[PDB]
Amino acid sequence: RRCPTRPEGQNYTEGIAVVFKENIAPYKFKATMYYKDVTVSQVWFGHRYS
Amino acid sequence: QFMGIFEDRAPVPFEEVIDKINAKGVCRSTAKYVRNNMETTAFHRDDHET
Repeated sequence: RRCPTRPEGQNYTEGIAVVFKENIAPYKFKATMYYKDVTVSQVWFGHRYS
Repeated sequence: QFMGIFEDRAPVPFEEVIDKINAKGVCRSTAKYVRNNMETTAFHRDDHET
């Protein structure tokens, strides 16, 4: 019989790759906060205590 | 009408933890604690210590 031969063989192309995934990490940056804590306290001064 | 409700959390002094709560099962009715760099005393029901 005429039996088959080896397959054609995959034609493989060498190369370099970079694989990118979806970015879920937040964009981070250094900020600076200027503010003023205003604390006003009302005290009742008793005879012995406050 | 309410014109203000100052709600605060004061700690329990050690002499009140070991002598009163763990031993006798009772707690003092007055809170003497340092807050905003001042030692304030709060009496329950505006009455004497109990």
